[PDB]
Amino acid sequence: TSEKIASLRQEIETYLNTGLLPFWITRTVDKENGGFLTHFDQFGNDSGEDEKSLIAQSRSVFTYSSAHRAGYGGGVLAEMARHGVDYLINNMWDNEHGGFYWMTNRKGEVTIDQKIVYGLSFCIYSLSEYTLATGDPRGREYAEKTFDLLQKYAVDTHYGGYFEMFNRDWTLKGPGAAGGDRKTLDVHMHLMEAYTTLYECTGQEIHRRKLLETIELLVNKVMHPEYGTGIPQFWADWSVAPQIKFDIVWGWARFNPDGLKSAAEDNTSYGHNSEFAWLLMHALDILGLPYDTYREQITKSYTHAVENGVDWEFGGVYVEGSHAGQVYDKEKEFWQQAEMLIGMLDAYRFLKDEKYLQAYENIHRFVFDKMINHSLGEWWPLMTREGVPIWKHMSHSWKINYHDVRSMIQSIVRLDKIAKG
Amino acid sequence: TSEKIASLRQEIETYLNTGLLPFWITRTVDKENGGFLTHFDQFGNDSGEDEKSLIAQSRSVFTYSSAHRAGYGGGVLAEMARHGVDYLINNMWDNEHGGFYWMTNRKGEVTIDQKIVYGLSFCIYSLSEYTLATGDPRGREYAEKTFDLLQKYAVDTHYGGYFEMFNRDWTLKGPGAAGGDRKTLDVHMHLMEAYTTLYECTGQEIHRRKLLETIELLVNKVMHPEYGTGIPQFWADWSVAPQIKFDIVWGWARFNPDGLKSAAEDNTSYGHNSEFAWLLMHALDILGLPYDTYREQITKSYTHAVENGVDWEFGGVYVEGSHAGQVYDKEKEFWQQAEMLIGMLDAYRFLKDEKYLQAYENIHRFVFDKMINHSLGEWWPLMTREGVPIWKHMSHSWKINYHDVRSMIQSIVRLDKIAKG
Repeated sequence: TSEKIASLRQEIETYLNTGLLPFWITRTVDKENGGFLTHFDQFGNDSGEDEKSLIAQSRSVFTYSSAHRAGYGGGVLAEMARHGVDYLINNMWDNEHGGFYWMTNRKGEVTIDQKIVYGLSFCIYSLSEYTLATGDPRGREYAEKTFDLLQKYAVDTHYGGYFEMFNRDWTLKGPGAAGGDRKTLDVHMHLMEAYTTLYECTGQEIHRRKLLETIELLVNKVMHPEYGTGIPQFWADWSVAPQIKFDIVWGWARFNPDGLKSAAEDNTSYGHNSEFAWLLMHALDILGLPYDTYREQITKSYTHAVENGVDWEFGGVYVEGSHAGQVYDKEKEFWQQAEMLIGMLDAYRFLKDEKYLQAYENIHRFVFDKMINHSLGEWWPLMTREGVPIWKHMSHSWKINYHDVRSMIQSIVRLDKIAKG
Repeated sequence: TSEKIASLRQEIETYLNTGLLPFWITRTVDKENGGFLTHFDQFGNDSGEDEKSLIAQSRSVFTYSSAHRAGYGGGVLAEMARHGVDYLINNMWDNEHGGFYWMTNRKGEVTIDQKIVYGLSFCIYSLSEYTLATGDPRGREYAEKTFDLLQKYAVDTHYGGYFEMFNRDWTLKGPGAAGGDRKTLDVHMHLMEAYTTLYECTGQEIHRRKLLETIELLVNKVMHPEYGTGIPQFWADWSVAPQIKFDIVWGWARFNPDGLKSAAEDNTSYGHNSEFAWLLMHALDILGLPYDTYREQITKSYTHAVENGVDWEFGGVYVEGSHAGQVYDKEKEFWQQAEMLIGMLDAYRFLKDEKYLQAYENIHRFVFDKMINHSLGEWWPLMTREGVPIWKHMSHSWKINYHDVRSMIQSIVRLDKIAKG
């Protein structure tokens, strides 16, 4: 109903303005050292890590630029984004070999100087969003320099797609855990995300062309050829690879001891698949193309997520399960909820099945009633199936506010579209 | 016999020193306008075209650099190459969008400003050879800038390989004759050639890696999957395309009315296949890899050329025939003779079958006894099967001295290797 949509939008709007963005505005700007502080424990206090990761600094720039463009943050988020871009360029850009370094410490010195394409994707995404939001040409300038370096050093001109981890001087890292011989869903999906906003910023043919090529790589090489669900790791020739941990990480490794089939490799992420589908619909909007350009793929992603991933009884989306439809891990992790909020709305917009609005409300109620720590405003990172926190730090080097602010803004927008349709 | 090899080498050496290089040294340097004059009729006189093509200027730089490095030209060819590089940079480089323009007129003004990857390959090849021969860092500087632009604008990150023709501002040209929707043997084989010498010059990992990727594209996508012989044109997805003429040309179009099966599209070039195989062996030498890294491919290329392409009765190599082994066109064109001289020697070195030395001597006798215009020192461009000139201009915008000087130098070297083995 229109009354229900209005209640849902108001719930998001009040929370975003009074809870989520103030958590960050009051804590994150480091005026002494530059850049952003993002290590906050279950009480919102500094947990002390001596880290300013490329991921945390670029995701922060993305959040503050995008929220400013959308009219949130009381006008102050543009200058917060500019503070972040100053840190990226002055502390994290390699003035000899080009590209952004993986890690600095809190004082701004480089501590991991490798060139990691997952981080460089977020640099392209955040810096393009930053120029779109502020008009400062530095964002586009360094996003384009980073794009150009990926084409030079990372694109595989034989098999297509990207190699993903390099030493500082752009030589390819070693095999296996060193990261130089796999191609992954994590990198290729986020390059589609980044290239969409790069093309939105520049309007240049090359960015349109290579955004479309990245979409084709995902659809034709990364998604399961029968089920359409994301497969995580490939060898260079796009045969499926055994899943491994890399030396370079950007998340905490969780093992759920009660998860099923822990040695199976047919596992796929409902959250990642929803994220891919709604980001693909956003790319198609930016490209001026209809969603049914990729009807079969979008339908497979969303159908699989709603049929298997949604916990109708307790609320929220499970972590992972098989391509063929068995759930493996029913813990409740934060970013997958965020990406299913946006994805279930876009599934309803395109596919028009009421199950997607039922799924949206299920996930929305889980997020507001269980996952948000309303005392502080941030989201618990990991919970039991029934919604009891397992891990309680509010944020760290890899959990900032990229998924949650974007899901609040993009959900309130899509709910408005649905009400108006 | 050793006596025979010594006679063959002496014949080449005397001709190269006293006939071929003086033809060019006495005619080509344009001191008034810069760059090189290359339009000479059947009497060695200026035929008047108001053209300085990227192909003619870069191939000239390659010839004079490579011949100087080999100890030919009486010391004067390094400065001739430098004169050419001055013209390439000062008249043919696009200081706004980057890359070298396709065509200038004789006064040095740009008349076709498109960015054509076939020409840009010869820029990478010639400029890398120029730094190797002279130590002037400008060659490597602009070869690397051109490499970097090809990766940014031309590489297809989905299907692999390169799109091949662009407007001045690097937007992709239109479909069909405009050149923006085919991938070709001509471009991809010459990129392997150029990247070999780029990697010889720089020693950088990225150039090694992408040279190897280009070799793999050729072997896995461009050569016939059964016969190993080059297929000329593909769509972007590497399905075979109907052969078409492009608006942008770099040769004169010849029709042999007595050629067989003129509408067949299973035609392949013995000269191109020999050129590919010996350039691949040269790449493997530069890479420090054994020839049997690609034994099957090299054997198919050379076996097909000697079994079908060599005119045992009259001498020389035919123009083209089918992958499966029927000869279509028995005219005698100049560059295929040059590339079979080098290729038949390397076929003997690797495969050790005496038929390849018999083929070498057949082609060598044809070149010296029929094709060289000894009055002037250059090669007739096109002859009847029996060795009577059909076209008699000595040189033009597309026929300079790239194939013939290289075949003389590289043949006298390989004959020495064979004698010493």
